[PDB]
Amino acid sequence: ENALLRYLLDKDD
Amino acid sequence: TPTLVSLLEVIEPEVLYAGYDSSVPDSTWRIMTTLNMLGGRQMIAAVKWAKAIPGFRNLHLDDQMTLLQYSWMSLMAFALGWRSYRQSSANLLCFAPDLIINEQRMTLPDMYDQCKHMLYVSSELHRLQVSYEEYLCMKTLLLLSSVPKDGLKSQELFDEIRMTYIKELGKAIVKREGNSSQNWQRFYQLTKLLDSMHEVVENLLNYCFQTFLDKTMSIEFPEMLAEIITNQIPKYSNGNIKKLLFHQK
Ligand SMILES: C[C@]12C=CC(=O)C=C1CC[C@@H]1[C@@H]2[C@@H](O)C[C@@]2(C)[C@H]1C[C@H]1O[C@@H](C3CCCCC3)O[C@]12C(=O)CO
Repeated sequence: ENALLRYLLDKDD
Repeated sequence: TPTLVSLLEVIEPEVLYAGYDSSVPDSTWRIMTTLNMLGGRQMIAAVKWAKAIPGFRNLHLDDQMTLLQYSWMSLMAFALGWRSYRQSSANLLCFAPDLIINEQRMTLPDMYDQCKHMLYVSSELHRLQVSYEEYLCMKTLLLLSSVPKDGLKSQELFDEIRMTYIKELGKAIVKREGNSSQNWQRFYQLTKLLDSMHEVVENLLNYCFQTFLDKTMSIEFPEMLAEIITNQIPKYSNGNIKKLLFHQK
């Protein structure tokens, strides 16, 4: 799944 | 227009503190747990770092995830080697300014065997007198050191990005102002150290995976690390990893 890494890559900063 | 090496320098994360209380006695368990917590925070900073490396964000989002998940231990152990090289020169493992594996900590049971693969990294950086510009190029190349056996979605662009940073490493070496023969030798030496990081990492991941999987050890990992570890363990099992080498075996 890798939800957290995906989010850190998708978010701004 | 700024140089590419100056762009890599300006995005270098700030050194993080472990939050380790020196007034409380040491234990290997306490140190391992604190380091996993530190490692999680360093990996959050590594994501922010990678996103700012020129070219990285142009790769398919799945490739960005793949590269960070393959290379995470190589990046941590390499930056650890650099901090240990700059701080001690003696040398000790300088995980954070408040958490150094000093001589008293080295007396903990089997501590030298637990530290030697990481101490090798700093020892080599010291021996080769690696510069800050060489280091910045080398660490970026470690993010690009492994790919899936079938390759990435943006394989052509990845190969172009990778060649760009190999050439950047070349530029950093030329600044040491040796002759063409000394430049070739230095390029061989630095790229051999890069290849040796795959072997350092296999040792570190053997330890990391054992402590993550054995729940009877009561060794906690933060969510950032637990997610990467959970993702990587099947990939090592099914041989879905191509370790890129500068020098064939
Ligand atoms: C990522 C890590 C954290 C911060 C840092 O700066 C560098 C790293 C790279 C090596 C990373 C480190 C931490 O997680 C802790 C790890 C994951 C370690 C490799 C394993 O080695 C043991 C040793 C390290 C020497 C002191 C005693 C414990 O700790 C690890 C472990 O398995 C614990 O469960």
